[PDB]
Amino acid sequence: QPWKALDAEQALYVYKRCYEDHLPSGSDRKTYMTLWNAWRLEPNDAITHCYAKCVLTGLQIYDPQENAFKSDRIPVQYQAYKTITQSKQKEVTEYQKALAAANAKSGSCVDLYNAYLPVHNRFVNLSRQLYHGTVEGAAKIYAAMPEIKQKGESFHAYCEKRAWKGNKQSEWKNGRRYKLTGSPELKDAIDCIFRGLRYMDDTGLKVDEIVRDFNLINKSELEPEVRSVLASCKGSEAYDYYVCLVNSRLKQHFKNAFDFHELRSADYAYLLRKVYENPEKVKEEMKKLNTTVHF
Ligand SMILES: CCCCC/C=C\C\C=C/C=C/C=C/C[C@@H](O)CCCC(=O)O
Repeated sequence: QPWKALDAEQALYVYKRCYEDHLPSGSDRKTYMTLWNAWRLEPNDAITHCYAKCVLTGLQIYDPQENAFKSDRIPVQYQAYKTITQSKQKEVTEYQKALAAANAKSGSCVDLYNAYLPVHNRFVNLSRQLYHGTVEGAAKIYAAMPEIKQKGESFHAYCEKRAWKGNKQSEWKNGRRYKLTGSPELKDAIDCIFRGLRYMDDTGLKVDEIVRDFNLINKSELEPEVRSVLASCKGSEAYDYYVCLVNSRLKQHFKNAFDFHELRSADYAYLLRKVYENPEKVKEEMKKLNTTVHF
């Protein structure tokens, strides 16, 4: 439309969300994480198969609507960061071509895993350069592109910095609160945050993502109320939904869910080993990072 390359934060989001959605719980967690951290598509079972599908989909190498590997996106991803990665054009073309040969078949987890596996085995190092899959390589991207939300920085803090960048004092100067002012700066900050938390994207509202945040604070029973509050909200801007949630019977639960996501948005590894404890613990953890917490 044309296709837009993914930055380091966008790639990190894909990796961490796929870990969250595919890592097993219990003793098996460490085993899979050790292999996947090393970029090994092992073991050869359904857990890894669907993890692979998740990452291919998130990096937009696989398109689920077309059920197709999108070979021509690889050179686009390369071109966007080539001065930083120093990846070789010859190898990029070879990677593109290997993807063009790949057969998605049904698009099932195993079909995509089987098709992608030899491509991965051949081009793993290049793929980690192109898609910001090394700590050192990603660091170069953040250093060259200060406009990307950094690791350790919450979306709320990143967005605050860009919403209040003039003479007017930030509404969150003493710490972020839930005061509803309807100011242009607050509306901007909230739009930036909703997009950063994947509550909204270019296709609009993601009701399921907001529900996920309530599930993550152990409030699964509130799902129908979360859906109802969003559904009855007049207006379709991020700020409108935020106002609807804050002014509803869900108020305190939303604050807890949104605050927990602030923490998680600063530390993309947070859930990958820790679970939700309580609001006071969240606040203490946020003090260690670049967040909008009260000190
Ligand atoms: C490039 C397409 C790969 C599709 C195959 C599916 C998964 C690849 C395997 C493992 C991925 C592990 C991702 C770990 C995240 C890590 O690489 C992020 C490093 C950057 C950072 O931590 O700052």
